[PDB]
Amino acid sequence: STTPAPTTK
Amino acid sequence: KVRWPDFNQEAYVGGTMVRSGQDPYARNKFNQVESDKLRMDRAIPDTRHDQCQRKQWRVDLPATSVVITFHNEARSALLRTVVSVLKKSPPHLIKEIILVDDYSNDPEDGALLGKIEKVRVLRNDRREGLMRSRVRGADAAQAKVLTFLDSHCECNEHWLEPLLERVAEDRTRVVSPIADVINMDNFQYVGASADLKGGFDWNLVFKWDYMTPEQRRSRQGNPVAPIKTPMIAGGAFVMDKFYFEELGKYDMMMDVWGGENLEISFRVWQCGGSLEIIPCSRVGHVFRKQHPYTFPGGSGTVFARNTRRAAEVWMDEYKNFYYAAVPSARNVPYGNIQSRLELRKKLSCKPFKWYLENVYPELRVPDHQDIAFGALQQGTNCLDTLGHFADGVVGVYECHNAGGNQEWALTKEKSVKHMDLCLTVVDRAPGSLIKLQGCRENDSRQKWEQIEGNSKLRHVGSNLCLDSRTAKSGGLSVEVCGPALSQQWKFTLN
Ligand SMILES: O=c1ccn([C@@H]2O[C@H](COP(=O)(O)OP(=O)(O)O)[C@@H](O)[C@H]2O)c(=O)[nH]1
Ligand SMILES: [Mn+2]
Repeated sequence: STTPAPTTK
Repeated sequence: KVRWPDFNQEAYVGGTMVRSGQDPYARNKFNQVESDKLRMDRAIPDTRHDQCQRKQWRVDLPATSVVITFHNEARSALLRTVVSVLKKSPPHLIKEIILVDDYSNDPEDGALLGKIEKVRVLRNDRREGLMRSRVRGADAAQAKVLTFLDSHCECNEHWLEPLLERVAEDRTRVVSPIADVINMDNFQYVGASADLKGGFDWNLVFKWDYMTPEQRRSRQGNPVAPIKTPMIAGGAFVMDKFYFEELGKYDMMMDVWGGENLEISFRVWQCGGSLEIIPCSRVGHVFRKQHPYTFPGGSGTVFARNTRRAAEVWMDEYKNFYYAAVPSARNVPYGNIQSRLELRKKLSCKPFKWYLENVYPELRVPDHQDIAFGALQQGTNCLDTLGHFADGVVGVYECHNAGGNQEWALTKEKSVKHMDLCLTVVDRAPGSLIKLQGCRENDSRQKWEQIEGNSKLRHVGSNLCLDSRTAKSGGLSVEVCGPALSQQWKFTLN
């Protein structure tokens, strides 16, 4: 549905 | 005009605050209360690799026009985007900030920011969507280099110079920061992993790909080197302005949101440029799980139509894997693509096969089975031939996941087939044992259909269901369809 978040550090 | 530190953020944000009892996620699908608590210039952690901090940036960099489009953005988030640009960018590299107000409900959201040094406000007279809104800003830009940002971003320390440096060296590089995460519930700024690239599966939805072991190993000489990427996210990138224009801007027939980042990534790679993620450049973005705004015509329809326009123009024969992954997209008219097909031709762009092999070799072609082969399972039991041939009964046995006597196919002929034998209703009398017999197209006794959400097998033209209750007293039977565990069967692919 929306641009997904990247995995964080 | 005021300098941004003198902008009256309290008056501006105070006009649209969430009221007591009201849902803080309703307007934006992030927490507006937490966004509104933050100062326009709130400090954020420096998420860059140490190697970034020991860098002097080429001096004679070209200034950029920053284009931010927005539709019903929270005032606090929009202002904070503008201020992050003005505070974290060397002033001589910011020609202007162009806000494209894409027919927001309240025209003051944008007009009031027009007070601020270097901000130009362009309000659309109708809903245009992000693509046409971005081309509007880009056409109005005075500088030689475009920067596009979403309207809920926060730029970090020396975010801009590393992007400009790449484009100054080679006008055909289109480059993006690492997309840090602004948490949608509490608005804490958190660094993204630097081990990522942009990608997609065959459903053509953008995703983040983790670098292969070999890709990471190859970067130990310089972990802040540019990351060549098959795809960029749409929320932040930098592109030479003439390159943007010459290469075909955005497809103007795309509407609202979705698929333009896919289209421009394919176009840039196939038509002789490149895409990079630049680790020393960091810009936070408020990621969301739902869009807060309307999609005239339906969000599913629109997204599919935009994606079809990209797939049909760029993907050659590979577009078929998208339709396979999203059959429903086949039902969505996509309009005239001649301008785009001619653009591809004029620029002598490379074939999609070229892109897959050279840009995205990690994307594996999908694995095709026009027919289901596997087990017909009932709990921990599997339909079993019992080792019988024609005229023998069938049964159930503990599933051993070794095919053999437990491997079946559901044929287009509506048979239940093991090798060249088919489950045969030799007697329709309820309670009768079924038998294996040679499969024949023209044997109505061999026709079965999956019913009840593919949980039972009914004999076509009867109210009889395959039933295991007789297994201990002779084999599987036909029995009147009813609620019985013994009539439940799940086809489990091999
Ligand atoms: O009709 C629209 C839809 C979206 N946007 C803007 O385009 C950007 C991308 O949209 P969004 O942030 O909703 O997508 P996400 O980043 O969640 O994928 C945001 O700045 C929006 O305000 C716009 O100007 N017009
Ligand atoms: Mn966004």
